[PDB]
Amino acid sequence: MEGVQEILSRAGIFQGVDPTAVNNLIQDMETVRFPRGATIFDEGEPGDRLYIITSGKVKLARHAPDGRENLLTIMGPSDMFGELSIFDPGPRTSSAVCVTEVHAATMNSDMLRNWVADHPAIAEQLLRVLARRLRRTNASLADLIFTDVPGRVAKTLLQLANRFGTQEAGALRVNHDLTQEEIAQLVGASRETVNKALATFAHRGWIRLEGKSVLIVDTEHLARRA
Amino acid sequence: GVQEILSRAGIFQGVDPTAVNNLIQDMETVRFPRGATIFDEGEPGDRLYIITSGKVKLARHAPDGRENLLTIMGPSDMFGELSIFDPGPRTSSAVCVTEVHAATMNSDMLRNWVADHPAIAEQLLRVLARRLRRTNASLADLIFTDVPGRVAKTLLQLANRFLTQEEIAQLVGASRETVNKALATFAHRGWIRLEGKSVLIV
Repeated sequence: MEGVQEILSRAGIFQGVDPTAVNNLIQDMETVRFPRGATIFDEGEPGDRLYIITSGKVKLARHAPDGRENLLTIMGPSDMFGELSIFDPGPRTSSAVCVTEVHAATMNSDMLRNWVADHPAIAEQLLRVLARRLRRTNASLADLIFTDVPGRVAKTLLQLANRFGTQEAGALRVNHDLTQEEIAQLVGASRETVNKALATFAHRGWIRLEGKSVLIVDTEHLARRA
Repeated sequence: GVQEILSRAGIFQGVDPTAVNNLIQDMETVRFPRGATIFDEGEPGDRLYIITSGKVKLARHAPDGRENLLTIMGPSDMFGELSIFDPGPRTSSAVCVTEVHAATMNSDMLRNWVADHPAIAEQLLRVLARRLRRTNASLADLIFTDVPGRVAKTLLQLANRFLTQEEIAQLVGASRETVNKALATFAHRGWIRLEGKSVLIV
């Protein structure tokens, strides 16, 4: 249906790819839905399925023997996950759990081989997608090593707003729905450290802290801090 | 053998060996003096380098203008590799520790290289994924593993072949007040040895 296939076409994997080929793969894709709280996969599990959300929220968490788990990200419409599986079938690098009911469409490595075979020119476009992904994954590594807590709070707030923000009267209302601990986990620091940084941010007039939402009043200043 | 050194490149792991050689013969060789910057953070980038001899440090600009060292690389290492699939501004500086010799290609060569060997396209998507696989593996550990464990990781990774005091602790991620006390404990167990910018591993 138009809107659902509109949502799908927006995914990273299709960004800057041949529009006709994108249409082609979209109609070959299988739909799935999952209920609220459903587990899609567990970290460690073998996989060969890439998911593109068309509706609802999935969280990806990282785990450990000691130092249990850590929210990695939260994802919504047009986002994809599990993409590694279809390029390098192997074990899942995270967990994926449904925060709400979720509707998605999926593919596996075969559908991908067939796809490229049909539209060879897209291999170059998909390498660009795979590299853009890399650019981002190394960045989060660098930030975690070198940026300070306030800085990474600033980053995390901006990243959530890019993905889940509402333009509101010159500001951006971010409706993440996360505990203080989860924000800490995204930032990679302690509930306490992260909460101070937030408070200093409010005190500066850059943000207003309201329930489980953040109103970013001063993007420029907050960004410069990031 | 420059070819062999070049053949040990991550970009080439598990790709058609004839497709690999065809490109090697056709890559440009380049040389830089000691100290020279190859590229600066934020300049338009479009070139992959593979080191054939010498050492290159990669770093990002820090606040207060300070220095943030991301990695040291020697023969067979490649930097700028992402600019070749996804042009645009460089995300680090690459600076020559010694005199440097290296081979290069641009995205313009890479387009022609796939169009000549469509077999590779999939092998190249696998490479990137494997690298992607590796970086998260690094991220998990970083949020989880102890600085000693991460100083042990940096030590083992650089030891492939056998940086100041405030440069190793950048690689590792935490304080030099932590990285050093991690390093001393290792030496007390008799694992490694001081000597200056030099370390001996057992």
